[PDB]
Amino acid sequence: ASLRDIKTRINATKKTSQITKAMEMVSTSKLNRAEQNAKSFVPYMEKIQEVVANVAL
Amino acid sequence: GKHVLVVYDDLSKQAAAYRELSLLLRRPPGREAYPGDIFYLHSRLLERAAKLSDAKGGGSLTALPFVETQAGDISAYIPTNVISITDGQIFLQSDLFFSGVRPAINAGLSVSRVGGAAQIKAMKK
Repeated sequence: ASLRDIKTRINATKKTSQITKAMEMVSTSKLNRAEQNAKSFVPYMEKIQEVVANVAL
Repeated sequence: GKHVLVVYDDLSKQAAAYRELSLLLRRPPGREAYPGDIFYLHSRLLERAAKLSDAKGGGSLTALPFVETQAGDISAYIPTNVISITDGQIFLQSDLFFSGVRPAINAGLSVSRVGGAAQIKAMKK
């Protein structure tokens, strides 16, 4: 095709790639905190299960 | 005093014929092997279309030249020459043609420098 078309296509692909990279970075960042929130919540459910396994009677 | 509508079914073929004549007569070729005055040809052809004032009578002649583009590359020499001479341009696209738009006028690119003044009062609204 035309040189201008190819160059514009390359630039558009580059910008989309960079935006997707930023999105991957922010998604990983959000995971980095969701994991610790889940781990911190685990002992509460541990306690609730410990209590439940006496109330059954 | 009459009103005449003139349609040139293709100007690219005329340009190619002029290129053939100029090369055979051994004029020095320019870019894309065209002669230098290929712009002077089309410009002096198209400039004869106009509207006459009431002093010369109410005569009028409008022209609708045609240009065929290869793979939609408008930046080609002949398309760029012709586009810079006429008062307006209508771009027709095969992409729009196959999508279902039977008259394939690309409204985004089509322009008319004389529009509005031509349309009637109801249509202008």
